Amino acid sequence: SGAIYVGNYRVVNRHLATHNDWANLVWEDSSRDLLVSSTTAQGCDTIARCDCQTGVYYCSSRRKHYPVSFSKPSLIFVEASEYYPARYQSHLMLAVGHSEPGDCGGILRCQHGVVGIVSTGGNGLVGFADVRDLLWLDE
Ligand SMILES: CSc1ccc(Br)cc1CC(=O)N1CC[C@H](C(N)=O)C1
Ligand SMILES: [Zn+2]
Repeated sequence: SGAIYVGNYRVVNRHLATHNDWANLVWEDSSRDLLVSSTTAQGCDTIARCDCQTGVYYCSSRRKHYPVSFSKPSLIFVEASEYYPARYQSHLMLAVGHSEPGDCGGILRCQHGVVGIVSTGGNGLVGFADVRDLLWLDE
């Protein structure tokens, strides 16, 4: 689990959104596994606006933050799970690292701020849903 809190927005994995996030929906995209809902309180996360390919992510299944190299956002085939059938997920970045289903939501950060959140994984890989292209999160 986990979320990004920027301005009056809450960014979570779409598959983990609560009935309350859907009522306060701003934007969602099943193909990106992202949902953004409105908040009453102002958030303090800064979103990165960069092309960094190295960063640090939080892995809740290890209670550890790991430095990683990750690929640029791309369209990647993602195996079936209890939340989606087998499909291509867009704006996804992969890294070699540990992840379990409940790690989704953990933040990936570079020197510029938040890059994205854990969204996919398994077999020694971890995938992150990029948020750096969502320029509107800043206004
Ligand atoms: C970090 S996700 C993960 C990790 C290890 C294993 Br094995 C399997 C997973 C995959 C997983 O459960 N999902 C849920 C939905 C998500 C998606 N974005 O399609 C992928
Ligand atoms: Zn950066």
